[PDB]
Amino acid sequence: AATFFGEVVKAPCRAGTEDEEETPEDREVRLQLARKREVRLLRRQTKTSLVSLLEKYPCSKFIIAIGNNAVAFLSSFVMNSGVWEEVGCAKLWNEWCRAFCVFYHLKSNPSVFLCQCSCYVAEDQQYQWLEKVFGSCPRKNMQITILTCRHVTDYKTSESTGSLPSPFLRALKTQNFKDSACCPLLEQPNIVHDLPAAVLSYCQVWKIPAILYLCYTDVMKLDLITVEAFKPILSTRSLKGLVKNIPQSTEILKKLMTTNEIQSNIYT
Amino acid sequence: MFLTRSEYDRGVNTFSPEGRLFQVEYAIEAIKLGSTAIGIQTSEGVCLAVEKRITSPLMEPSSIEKIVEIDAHIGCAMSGLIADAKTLIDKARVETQNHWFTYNETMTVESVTQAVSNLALQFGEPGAMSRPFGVALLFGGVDEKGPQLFHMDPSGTFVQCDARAIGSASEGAQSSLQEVYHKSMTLK
Amino acid sequence: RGYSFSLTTFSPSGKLVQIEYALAAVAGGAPSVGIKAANGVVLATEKKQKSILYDERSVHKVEPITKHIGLVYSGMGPDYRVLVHRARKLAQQYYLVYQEPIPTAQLVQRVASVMQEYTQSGGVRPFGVSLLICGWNEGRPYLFQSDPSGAYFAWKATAMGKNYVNGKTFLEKRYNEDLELEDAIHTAILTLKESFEGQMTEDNIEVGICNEAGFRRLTPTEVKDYLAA
Amino acid sequence: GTGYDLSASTFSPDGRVFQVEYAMKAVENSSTAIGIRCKDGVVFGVEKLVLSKLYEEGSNKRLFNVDRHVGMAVAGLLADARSLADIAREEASNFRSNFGYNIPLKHLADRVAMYVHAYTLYSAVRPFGCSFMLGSYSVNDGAQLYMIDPSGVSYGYWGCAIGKARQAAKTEIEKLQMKEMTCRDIVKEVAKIIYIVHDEVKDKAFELELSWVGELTNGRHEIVPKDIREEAEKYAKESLK
Amino acid sequence: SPVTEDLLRKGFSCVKNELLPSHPLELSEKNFQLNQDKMNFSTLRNIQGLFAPLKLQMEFKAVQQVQRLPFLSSSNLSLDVLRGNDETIGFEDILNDPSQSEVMGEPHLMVEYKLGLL
Amino acid sequence: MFVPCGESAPDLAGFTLLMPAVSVGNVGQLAMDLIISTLNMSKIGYFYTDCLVPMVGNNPYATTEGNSTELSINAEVYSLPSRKLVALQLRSIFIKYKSKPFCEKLLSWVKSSGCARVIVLSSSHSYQRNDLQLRSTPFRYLLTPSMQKSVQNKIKSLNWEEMEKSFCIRIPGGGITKTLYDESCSKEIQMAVLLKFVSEGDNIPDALGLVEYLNEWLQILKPLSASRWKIPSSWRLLFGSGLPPALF
Amino acid sequence: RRYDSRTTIFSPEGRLYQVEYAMEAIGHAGTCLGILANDGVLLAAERRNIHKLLDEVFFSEKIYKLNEDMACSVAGITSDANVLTNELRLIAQRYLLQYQEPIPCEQLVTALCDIKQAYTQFGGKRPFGVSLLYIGWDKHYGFQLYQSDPSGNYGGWKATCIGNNSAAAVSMLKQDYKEGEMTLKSALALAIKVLNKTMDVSKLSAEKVEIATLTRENGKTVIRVLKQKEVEQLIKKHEEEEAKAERE
Amino acid sequence: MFRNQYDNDVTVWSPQGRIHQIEYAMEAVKQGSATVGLKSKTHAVLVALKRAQSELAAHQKKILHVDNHIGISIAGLTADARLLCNFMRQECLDSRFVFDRPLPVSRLVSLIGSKTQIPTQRYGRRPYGVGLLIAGYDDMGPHIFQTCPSANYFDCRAMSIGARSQSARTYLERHMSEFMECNLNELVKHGLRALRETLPAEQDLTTKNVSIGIVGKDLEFTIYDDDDVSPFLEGLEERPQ
Amino acid sequence: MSRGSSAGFDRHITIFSPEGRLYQVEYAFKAINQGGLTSVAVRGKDCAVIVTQKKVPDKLLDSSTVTHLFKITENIGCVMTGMTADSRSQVQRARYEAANWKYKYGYEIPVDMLCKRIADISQVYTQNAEMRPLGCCMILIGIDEEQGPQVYKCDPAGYYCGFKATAAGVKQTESTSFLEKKVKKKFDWTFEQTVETAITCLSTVLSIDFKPSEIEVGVVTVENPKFRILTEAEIDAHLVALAE
Repeated sequence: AATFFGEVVKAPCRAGTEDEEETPEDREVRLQLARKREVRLLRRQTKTSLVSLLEKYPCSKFIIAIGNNAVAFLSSFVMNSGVWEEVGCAKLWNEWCRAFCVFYHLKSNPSVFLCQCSCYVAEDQQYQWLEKVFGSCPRKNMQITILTCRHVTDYKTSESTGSLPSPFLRALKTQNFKDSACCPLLEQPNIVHDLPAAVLSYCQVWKIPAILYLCYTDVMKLDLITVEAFKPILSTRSLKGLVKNIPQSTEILKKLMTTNEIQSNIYT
Repeated sequence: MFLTRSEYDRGVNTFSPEGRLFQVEYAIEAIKLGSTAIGIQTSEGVCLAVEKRITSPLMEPSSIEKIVEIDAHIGCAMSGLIADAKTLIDKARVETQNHWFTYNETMTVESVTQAVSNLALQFGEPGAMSRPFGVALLFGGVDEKGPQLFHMDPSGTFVQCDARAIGSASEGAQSSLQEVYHKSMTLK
Repeated sequence: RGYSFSLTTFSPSGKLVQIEYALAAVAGGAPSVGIKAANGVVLATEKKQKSILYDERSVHKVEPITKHIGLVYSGMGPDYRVLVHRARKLAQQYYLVYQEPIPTAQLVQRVASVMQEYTQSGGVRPFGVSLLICGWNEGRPYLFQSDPSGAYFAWKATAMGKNYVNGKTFLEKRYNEDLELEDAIHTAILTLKESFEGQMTEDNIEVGICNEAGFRRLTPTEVKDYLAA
Repeated sequence: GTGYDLSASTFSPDGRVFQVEYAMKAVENSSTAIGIRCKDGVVFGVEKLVLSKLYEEGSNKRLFNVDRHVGMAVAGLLADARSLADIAREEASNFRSNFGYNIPLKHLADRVAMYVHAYTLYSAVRPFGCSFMLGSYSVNDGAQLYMIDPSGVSYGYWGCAIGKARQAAKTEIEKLQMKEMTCRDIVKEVAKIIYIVHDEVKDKAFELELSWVGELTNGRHEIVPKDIREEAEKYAKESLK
Repeated sequence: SPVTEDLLRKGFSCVKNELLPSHPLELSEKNFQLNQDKMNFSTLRNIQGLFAPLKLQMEFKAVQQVQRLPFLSSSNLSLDVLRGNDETIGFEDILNDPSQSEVMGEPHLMVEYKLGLL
Repeated sequence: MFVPCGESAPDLAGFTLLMPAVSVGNVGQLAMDLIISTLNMSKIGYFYTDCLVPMVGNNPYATTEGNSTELSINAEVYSLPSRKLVALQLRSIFIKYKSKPFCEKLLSWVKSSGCARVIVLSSSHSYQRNDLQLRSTPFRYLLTPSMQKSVQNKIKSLNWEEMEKSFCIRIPGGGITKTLYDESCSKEIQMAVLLKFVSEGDNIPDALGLVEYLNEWLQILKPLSASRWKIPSSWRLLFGSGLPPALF
Repeated sequence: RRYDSRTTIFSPEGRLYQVEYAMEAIGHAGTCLGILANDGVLLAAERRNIHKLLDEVFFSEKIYKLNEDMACSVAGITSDANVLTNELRLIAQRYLLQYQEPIPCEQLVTALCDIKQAYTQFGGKRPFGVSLLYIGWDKHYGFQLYQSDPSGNYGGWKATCIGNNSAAAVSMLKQDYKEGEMTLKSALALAIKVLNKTMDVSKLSAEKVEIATLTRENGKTVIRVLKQKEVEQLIKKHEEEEAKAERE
Repeated sequence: MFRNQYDNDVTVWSPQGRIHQIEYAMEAVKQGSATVGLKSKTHAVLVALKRAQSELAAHQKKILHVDNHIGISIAGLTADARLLCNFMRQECLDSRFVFDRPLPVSRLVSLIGSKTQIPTQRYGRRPYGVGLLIAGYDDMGPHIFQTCPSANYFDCRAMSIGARSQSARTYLERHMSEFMECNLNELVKHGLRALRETLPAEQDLTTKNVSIGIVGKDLEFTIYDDDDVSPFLEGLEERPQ
Repeated sequence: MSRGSSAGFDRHITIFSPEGRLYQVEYAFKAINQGGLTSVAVRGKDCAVIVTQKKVPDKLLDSSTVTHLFKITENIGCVMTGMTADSRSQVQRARYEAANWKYKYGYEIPVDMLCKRIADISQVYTQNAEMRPLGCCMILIGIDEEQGPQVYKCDPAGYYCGFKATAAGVKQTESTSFLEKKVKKKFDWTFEQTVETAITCLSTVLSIDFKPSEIEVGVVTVENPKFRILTEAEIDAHLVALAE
């Protein structure tokens, strides 16, 4: 704001037009920053580089979980119905992070490739991520399911946000989705951005089925109530035969939450 | 309908739609750019071990000292920025010596962690500061209640701990400590 | 231009935008003419109170200082009364010590410094005003002009004010030194006539002389006599 | 005129001060309150929007006292209301501390209005968002009522209404004979007014708070005894068909 | 009455006689403008209300912080017509005029003391 | 590129363009949203490029439940095969250091499609106005030196106000308007720029004024008490959620 | 770049841009000589104001007199030099009051450079635009000359030239200075030659230059300014010498 | 999205009219742990909850101490908690030193609100982020006063401001009849049962996550911790369902 | 102040225009008409009658506490026009200044000194970058023992003047033109003539009929220097005597 008395302060922009408009000595700094911030795939087989993930092999289901809560849900519920092997991960240097982006491969029928990536992708690396994960023109038979959690102070309504009920589930489905929805769709005034939006946009523009699931929780730290709230998801053809043991999975989820991850010491 | 670029991290006193004062969170995030440290509380005293990471061989080894005396029975291990830690240490020494002169007895580790945290709480608006103290301390010592080891983070707290790292790769130095701690093992 | 809007920042060529803007503002004001002669000086100006609703008394332009210093503004009306009061206070402050009246030059320097002091600071606008002052010391006449930034000059026939370039061009071919006040007053009246947008009336001229008696201000009927003559 | 509505010390091409008008509008979204003066006294009444039953009577109230013979019926942001009440208390206290007797109502109202105006002149503090009523009573001067708008208005009203439900309240109050009445029927009139203008789709719980000062109490401000309040409540409830 | 809880910079001033006033016209001359302003503020606060002293004193504070740096003479053209001493020349400007100060301090020290950092 | 919604891509032969431009206040975006909502046009395809920040949402034109359940990517097109009108609906901010490739690709698509006219709606900063701009209308216009012989006489008859030179043009807050104008000055591509000075905050009346100013020339609506342009059904919660309880 | 709005912010390469810009202000003032000789210390000047309606004033408009021996010359914004010269006079007199000796050079140049720099570290005040050139004598270091800078980089220069066209004048002075053996008359001739070489070549006159000297004699340092008629014959002699170039 | 320009500071009014910083702080105070605040005719129990940074570390302090007849809880930011309890303690000590009677709660809470009202107006300052549940019995039965991030304090009978607590409010409202005549043990059992609803399913209250604190008629404010809280936490039935 | 000065050529007081005009004070001048009023003050040869306008928004509001004619000293008045919240402060400031002058010099102030003090303390608000130029029209009234009756007007910018007749409000132009036309005809005046002239000017500018109780009149005379306000009876009598 006002650094000192009487200083003229420019009005902060909203659209983003504050950006301004080269000599060789400056010509390289940009490329150094770009190479540091560039995204590369480092599938941990032997310092590999890899061409795209879907080029070497096809698949039918590519469920992706983004966010710590979604990763915990997938690592707790659907892991004991078979054995999974790792195919690769990615490395990122966003200033907000670095915590992994490892994919999973089932030793059974390989149509399922559930992913876990809690890393926060920047606002520009997402397109490169899509380019290096899918490619340019994939098949027209895949089904994509995305599970994410957002803060409750995003839903807009006439009533008070605090007065709103417990965390709930909302869905956004593309045109090419014959299956119905298990929860009411998101209202018009609310929109979603970043990686789930990029995935949904790519799926919509390339004419392949997709489905989006959101959770408007009031707490961002991982817990049991919010992850348990994802129960009604396990009733659709997107993920039906991958669940085989509910109570032991609940017990192992309780044990994982018992680890008491480092919370925030700013509050009490 | 539209996406707009709204920034709330600029400004030391700005509340984000959901709380979580961003400046203090960034100050906490800034700790990891430093040196690792460790401290174990045991029934027969406490122990500390802090790395140095000498830049060049020509630098004299004893020139840099993360370990620093506070009194005859209290020691702490700074991390992160250096000058701010020096200021905090000087204030702590002055405070404990003044208390000894006044009440004519020894310090209690909580009674000095409270003082240093109260000093560090003055971030905000007079030689008053203007930014949070991007530092961290591991106070250690022995008192009438026994041997104690206090942890003080940049924001406001002095939560008691038994073994808690502070430097980079704290996750590796925390999971292993959880796996190895016994609460009854010997000092050796 | 981002480098504008603040008087404490230099544009990346070497200038002060606010100072030049204030100079243009004081240029866009009311014409005024000052003539220095071997016997004395004359200051001539006109007022915007053309309508009969106004009054001749009360508000007035050429306010005397002490007995030998008289000024005239060519800028913002409500923005020089404070400066005039400060000038009178400074004159009296000098008079209590050094029991002899202020010479003109020291007063010019002090008022220039106090005016400049609102340039180098940050957060307050410069004064929009530029004033001539006439003195009579040591058997000599003195004339000076002040600028919004503050830089006194030993001017002789300045016609600063609105359309001052035409006044300067007209005066650069009439003044020839070695003149009495009788011809100087007529020359000043002609200079005002050259750019007035109308005809001079009995209540539009505020000439004031500073001969070796003091700072007598010409009475309206006396101004009528000179205007007719 | 968006663009100039960011600081008090900034005009608009039309000429209005936009922050002041924003503060004006910001007092609307609250409850409602009315106040009437009879021949020999005044009376007020506020629709206290009762929250969940966890609270109880004597909760956050809007019928403060400022002296032994004055009181307000503020309706707006509560923190600023408490600050203004403290300021008025201090003012009356200082006046009685050295000038004897008790402050006349007009002087105190003018002082409080000027103080609440003093903030909208600087780029350092925000203006107060709250309405403000200062009805009181005297022994020889009579019964006087004043209302103070957030910015500067300190007019004297026979009887007005402040808050969200204000236009209907003004229209209904217009049809009264509050120049030859007493303090035993204006209370019932106020109750019937507050129950004839009260939304129910967004409001659920009500608790009328009433207070009068006049010849019936020989110059003292206090809450009405529960018997009269209950009787007025029953009459107003039965009056709605 | 304080204990220590650089002597070259500030030295040679015994504690004995600062808590012992000099010639009785000492507290009425060292602090005169402050006392006059306090009396006027008290009068206005008593007779006109609580708004006037607050407004006037905060105006004083607003206008005070635009002068030149402390190690140079301050013109003080403003704040004077607002104070009311616009033409009240007296024994404050003709005797020991601060422009011709006989002793002068270091610039950085004086400005850092004015900021109150020390 | 231009990815059609259907299997094939319909061809636009000489169609007037209605693409917006990002600027302060999103005045152009709001005005063009109003235009789309009031013309009752329909979507024909999608525009896909790695320049806009990805964002997805429900249907912004959910007039009824028939079309209230659809997705909406950041960039999408619209058309009306009755009077040669097509519009863009950019509704996201630009990723840094990517404006030039997007402008190049859009100009290439404009050249390839062989359209007739292009119209750009944008805004500008209001505080950066010299004294000559105060006692004058804020509405203005700008056209490339290729459309003069066609509609310059009509524009002069409408008595509009031209830009001010320097000697190169420089309009603050354009964002991409200068790029389009400069890379069109050498490619012989004609378009007109109709900006409006505005300040940040609330801009709905300014959007309505810009729409009316554009209609003054295009005559999109009936030639010319205020219920002319239909407000879209998505402009309900402009200022966030409702008032929290017990605050007042 | 954008890191120049306030005089308290560095740059990614590392530089104070505001003071660098202020360094260009002294580039719009008259040139200033001041070569040093064995006996005297000559100091030329330049009068920009050459209008036909200006009356003469005592001690010209550039050369000043500090206490009894030291003079100065200013350049740049003249509105900020009347304060510096006054305060410098004050500091000299204050030192004399402290110690009863004539002031040396350092305890004046450093004293003023302190304030000149202190206005570049407490943002909220623009730095002084000046290029003060100093001169004087003492009993500790003989005759010496100093040249200042708006930021403050005073150096014990032996012959320099501030102001416009400083580069060419300094270079040609460096190429045509007889170091070690130097006389007052030869120094004055060299100064006239330098002034003729620089400037727009108007052949000069008595109404465009000002010369000050510091001849020390009889144990009482004096400062004198050459008369108006004391330089016309000098210019005539220089012109005769230049025309006496023989050649063919 | 028309709020980016009107929320960067605290001294600006939105066109609708509401300070957005106050709403943001009231949303922020919800980060912490639940804290029930039951009361009775003779005693005012104050049961809280404690989080855990890790299994190795120790828990935070949620039940501070003020004086012999008053004890506050905490919820939200732990930074301003100490900065405000210092003012608490200083005012109580001054009231005990000047006069010779315990400072009543009704004036202390008003003073705290008056102090917290200042930062919400001047520039360059931010509202506090505490959720105090001041409790204590002085002369006219125990009181339970709540404090919000805005300087708007409420009187109360029983509430659970803090973390996820709406279910706690519902439970506390369902059984809000027996709290007028019960012994200490029954009231503590009710408080713990009310707190148990906040805790997620398949989770019980251990000995290291409760901080029961009791002040009443003839006993000064004492905080209970560690194994000392076991006798109160014995019956608690067996499970919520 | 930790909020800064808004960037722009007309968004703050301390920034000059490219041509050199203070736009903020011009907005202040335009701000008087926002409230909507009209005030006319005419001086004859032995009287200083002042007329104004009174508008009641509704019926409930009392008619005795809405006056726009305050009293400064024992024999000086004012017809303050514009935003009430700022005139209500300038009146107190002027009263304090008058009391201070009477204490410091021991006699009643000539109108010129009070006008000059108000103008200076209003101008000082147009330099610091923390102030707002409060919009009013400080019109004075009163008699002097050395020059007779006098009428002075002040503006928010700080430019005062001496007028033989003044109109202030939303209809300044036509009222000033009418007064200019009328003054040039006859020179002598009297109390009744001045009151009738003021009433006629107000009626012909507003072009509406004046109810007997719509306009208040405050006057000062040579025989009765004390500032007095005409009651309802006198105003009604003059109104019914007009045009008869």
